[PDB]
Amino acid sequence: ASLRQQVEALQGQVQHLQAAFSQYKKVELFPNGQSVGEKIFKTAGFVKPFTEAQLLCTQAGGQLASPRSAAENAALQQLVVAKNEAAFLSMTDSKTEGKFTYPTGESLVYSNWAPGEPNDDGGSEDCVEIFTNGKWNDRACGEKRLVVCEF
Amino acid sequence: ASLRQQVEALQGQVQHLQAAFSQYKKVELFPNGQSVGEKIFKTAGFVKPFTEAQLLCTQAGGQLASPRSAAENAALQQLVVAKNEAAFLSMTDSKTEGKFTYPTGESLVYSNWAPGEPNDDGGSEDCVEIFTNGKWNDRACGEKRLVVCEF
Amino acid sequence: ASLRQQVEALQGQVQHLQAAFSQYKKVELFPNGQSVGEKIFKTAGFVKPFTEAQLLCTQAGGQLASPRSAAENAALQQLVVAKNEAAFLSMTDSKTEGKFTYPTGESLVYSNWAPGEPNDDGGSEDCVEIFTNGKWNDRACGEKRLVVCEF
Ligand SMILES: O=[N+]([O-])c1ccc(O[C@H]2O[C@H](CO)[C@@H](O[C@H]3O[C@H](CO)[C@@H](O)[C@H](O)[C@H]3O)[C@H](O)[C@H]2O)cc1
Ligand SMILES: O=[N+]([O-])c1ccc(O[C@H]2O[C@H](CO)[C@@H](O[C@H]3O[C@H](CO)[C@@H](O)[C@H](O)[C@H]3O)[C@H](O)[C@H]2O)cc1
Ligand SMILES: O=[N+]([O-])c1ccc(O[C@H]2O[C@H](CO)[C@@H](O[C@H]3O[C@H](CO)[C@@H](O)[C@H](O)[C@H]3O)[C@H](O)[C@H]2O)cc1
Ligand SMILES: [Ca+2]
Ligand SMILES: [Ca+2]
Ligand SMILES: [Ca+2]
Ligand SMILES: [Ca+2]
Ligand SMILES: [Ca+2]
Ligand SMILES: [Ca+2]
Ligand SMILES: [Ca+2]
Ligand SMILES: [Ca+2]
Ligand SMILES: [Ca+2]
Repeated sequence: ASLRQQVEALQGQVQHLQAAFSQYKKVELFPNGQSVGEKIFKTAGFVKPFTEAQLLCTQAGGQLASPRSAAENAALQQLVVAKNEAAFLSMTDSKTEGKFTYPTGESLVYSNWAPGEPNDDGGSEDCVEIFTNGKWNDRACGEKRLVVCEF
Repeated sequence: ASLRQQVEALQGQVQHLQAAFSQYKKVELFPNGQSVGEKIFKTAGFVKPFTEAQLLCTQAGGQLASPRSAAENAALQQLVVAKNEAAFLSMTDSKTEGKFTYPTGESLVYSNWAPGEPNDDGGSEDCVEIFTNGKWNDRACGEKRLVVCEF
Repeated sequence: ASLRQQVEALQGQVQHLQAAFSQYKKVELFPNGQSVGEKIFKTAGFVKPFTEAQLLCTQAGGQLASPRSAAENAALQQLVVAKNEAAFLSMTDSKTEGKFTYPTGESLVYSNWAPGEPNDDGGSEDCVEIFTNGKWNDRACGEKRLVVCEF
């Protein structure tokens, strides 16, 4: 019978954690995070070249923003808009020009290219930036763009 | 057979979670948050006009700072003093001049107006700012003040 | 008896809570925090004199960064390098010149002094700063350095 009461104790401890944490989730994401589905985008608030931004995300236990649906892209757009700085996405066509892939090598399952993009301008645009309007444009990886990671 | 080996593992998990969560809360509130009662104030660290600041909070699942007691005002004041930037509160008298209300329309249940305030200076101050001294002053909503939301 | 579905139900709750907490924790640390062992470092992103920095950390429920091993020092270094600003540690030799101690009074169990340090330059360097290279240097407590607390 002590076990039933033992379960009764846990239930109360779990309810408290659930309630307290739900409040902190909101506090934490304000103002540099955006939750969408089971994914969370978090911006560093500063700009870095692709290779550097990529390293920051992976070392933090995540990866560069990789919107895989319209919902995710719009969520990401909210941050870019708020910071008013275009950001880098994780995908590139550095291995096979014309073929963009996620850091894993998988082909894109979603894309929101601005009209005429990607266009490998100047013959050297292998990274992707997302504008404040939410559209994508392949851009030189050496450029500095807002760092946004997904977790 | 009444193994209860499950209750054991659960107890350990919850205990660790309580410790980990408590540590996490401290980390989150440092340095832009303040916990008072069941409420949590958090500043974005930058300034914005009222409408913009108000949107940021509501979109984040909260609302602009709304101190309803001396204790809450004191907590909010700590943040304002830290950033050394007056911050917008949620209350306005935009609907009926000379009558300030919370975003819900309710009448103020607490106030800490500086001497002579609110004075609708220039006949156009319908928003409220809290100075570093903790006192309130009605100010033009178009001015840019520290964004502090409550959750 | 039928307590199996309850304890089994809690398993799901606690584990779902553990997964969400795990994700929000990674989000929380990017980009101003670093986890090492059971300790967490988090920078305020700005500089303050020692006394002010120490008060901020204590009032937040923690203390100034106190690397007690090469691993912890390396973790702290990442934050310093990221902000490109030397940070204050919690240790001082205010009590007895030449003898650095943690806030508790305990002698150092680890140190990473740069060559020639600590030298008590000017006859008044009782605080400690960590350079972007990870090496330590005693410096005047009245100087302003990056604020990094540990929790
Ligand atoms: O939403 N926005 O804020 C938003 C802002 C600017 C923008 O676009 C405006 O600037 C971008 C560059 O930044 C121009 O992009 C142009 O140059 C880029 C780099 O040389 C090329 O990668 C791109 O393919 C080409 O169209 C675009 O032709 C122009 O119309 C589109 C959208
Ligand atoms: O605590 N503080 O840090 C703290 C700082 C300044 C302050 O007050 C000082 O500046 C404020 C404006 O910012 C002045 O406020 C003056 O102009 C404002 C519009 O700009 C009016 O809404 C206000 O009613 C009027 O008194 C005040 O007369 C002056 O004495 C009061 C307190
Ligand atoms: O890794 N780093 O980024 C990194 C940056 C600077 C540095 O060192 C350079 O500046 C520091 C001061 O900041 C100098 O430090 C000098 O003045 C300090 C007080 O201002 C004294 O506490 C120190 O004992 C003395 O050597 C050092 O002699 C010089 O070589 C060493 C390392
Ligand atoms: Ca190419
Ligand atoms: Ca290309
Ligand atoms: Ca392009
Ligand atoms: Ca009015
Ligand atoms: Ca008014
Ligand atoms: Ca006024
Ligand atoms: Ca001394
Ligand atoms: Ca000394
Ligand atoms: Ca020195």
